Amino acid sequence: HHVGTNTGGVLVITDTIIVKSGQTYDGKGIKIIAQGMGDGSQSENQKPIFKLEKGANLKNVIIGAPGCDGIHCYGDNVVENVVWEDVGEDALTVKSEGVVEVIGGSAKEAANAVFQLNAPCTFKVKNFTATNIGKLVRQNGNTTFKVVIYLEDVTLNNVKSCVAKSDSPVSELWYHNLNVNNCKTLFEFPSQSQIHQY
Ligand SMILES: O=C(O)[C@H]1O[C@H](O[C@@H]2[C@H](O)[C@@H](O)[C@@H](O[C@@H]3[C@H](O)[C@@H](O)[C@@H](O)O[C@@H]3C(=O)O)O[C@@H]2C(=O)O)[C@H](O)[C@@H](O)[C@H]1O
Ligand SMILES: [Ca+2]
Ligand SMILES: [Ca+2]
Ligand SMILES: [Ca+2]
Ligand SMILES: [Ca+2]
Ligand SMILES: [Cl-]
Repeated sequence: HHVGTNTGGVLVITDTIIVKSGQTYDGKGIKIIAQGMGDGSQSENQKPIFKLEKGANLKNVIIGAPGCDGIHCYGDNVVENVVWEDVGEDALTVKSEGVVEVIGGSAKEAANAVFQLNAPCTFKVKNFTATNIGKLVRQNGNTTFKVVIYLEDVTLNNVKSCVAKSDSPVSELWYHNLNVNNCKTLFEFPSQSQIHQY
């Protein structure tokens, strides 16, 4: 394990970091603390720590409290080795269509959702651990567009509500090596047949 060269530094930001199409923000292990951008509560008016334009990537950051509105993904994004020490309103939101992959990293202390899917997308969570969360994934309530969610090598502990929840009959969730401890219910979808193993 080559810990990153920014390990032990703390970057204090006062505005959202915008990552551009085709760019990769590599924190090299930096911890980020956002100020004036939200308190990490459930209020819906906080700023994202990062905005990933379509085709932007992010890797190797620690997001400290306050988690604000987390990471906003506009599609075709890879988010690797991101650690949310204390999820804010939500950890990451898919805002526009495309494939979004969360690979590695972890999240803790999500009062409500970790991942919030507000546009049709393919959403994959791989090699990920989350602890003390309300939900891992929420498709925006009362929407009926299609998401396809993959949970692969995912370990969850203390899930207050459910692993994932969608109000869309056409959405699907697929899982493979999913470990869940202390969870109220696994899936809240219109029908359980929308959930598959692979
Ligand atoms: O992108 C966002 O942050 C998103 O947040 C709100 O919606 C989510 C969710 O999509 C809604 O279904 C709703 O969730 C329900 C409750 O209001 C919530 O407190 C918790 O109990 O879960 C419920 C559920 O899953 O059905 O509200 C969510 C939230 O409060 O984060 C916005 O309504 C939405 O417009 C958007 O900003
Ligand atoms: Ca919420
Ligand atoms: Ca919300
Ligand atoms: Ca949010
Ligand atoms: Ca929190
Ligand atoms: Cl919840």
